[PDB]
Amino acid sequence: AAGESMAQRMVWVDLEIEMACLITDSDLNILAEGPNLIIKITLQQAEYEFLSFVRQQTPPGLCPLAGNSVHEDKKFLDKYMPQFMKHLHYRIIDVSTVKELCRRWYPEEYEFAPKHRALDDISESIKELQFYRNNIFKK
Amino acid sequence: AQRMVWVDLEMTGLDIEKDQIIEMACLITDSDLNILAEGPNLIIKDWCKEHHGKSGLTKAVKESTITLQQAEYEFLSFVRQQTPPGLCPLAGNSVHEDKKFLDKYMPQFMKHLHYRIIDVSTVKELCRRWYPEEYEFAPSHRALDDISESIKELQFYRNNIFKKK
Ligand SMILES: [Mg+2]
Ligand SMILES: [Mg+2]
Repeated sequence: AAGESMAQRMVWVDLEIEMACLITDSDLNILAEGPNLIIKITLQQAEYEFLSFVRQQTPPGLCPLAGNSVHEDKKFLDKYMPQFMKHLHYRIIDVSTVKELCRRWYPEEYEFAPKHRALDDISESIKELQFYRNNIFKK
Repeated sequence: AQRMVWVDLEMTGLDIEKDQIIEMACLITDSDLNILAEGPNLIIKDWCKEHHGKSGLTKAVKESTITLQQAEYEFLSFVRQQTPPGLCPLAGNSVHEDKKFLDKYMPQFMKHLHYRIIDVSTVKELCRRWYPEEYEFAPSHRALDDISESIKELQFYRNNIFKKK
């Protein structure tokens, strides 16, 4: 159905302050790169740039934050970039959850799984979730 | 030491600055999601008003005799008998929100737990995207009933969308 594919996009973010953001479709293909910024430009200007980017890329309130350190980053952004987070769903896609499931239920596969800039961390998180999909999810 | 600490919360709202915890339940599973021990299940002294009037929880919250300190004592005692310090994750459906409220209001309890979470809703979002057929067949706003459903939902995902050995 029209629009469903867009409603299933993911907003990958990482914070290290250095912040980056990418968009993927539901199959983890990167569709667009967003701002890659250093923050004390001001917090407000940065938020505006990320918010405009996600407004071009995901419909209001429908897409989740994604990454490895994602509930912690969401804790940060809920407070310092609330208008940005308002554009997103409240659920998250926590790759670390899948990592913990892999460790427990697929130890053999976990040994082969992938393990300092924010953009690089996003790249690794996507490759990690992809590894999980390829190797511990039903074919 | 690979056990999971399942927790579900009911609160007066999602505002971390003003709202409080009014119900809380905890279950201990092994890493294959078998329930090993049932922990305390406690009620602590416009959407929320309706949905908590229904289910009788705001009634029970007016009748309760359990303070936040007493609740945290009982939960901390339980997890100290059931899990080794620092090693096990919080698990549940709304677990990052619940962890937000527990970090603020039950800090010793959280300090007994690992920092990693097992978020069933992440798996739900993934199943929705990658296994929509199975997602359609997948699994009372009260803590104990919801955490029990959450375990059953993770189990359904494991049985139906994770690869078979
Ligand atoms: Mg829940
Ligand atoms: Mg609930």
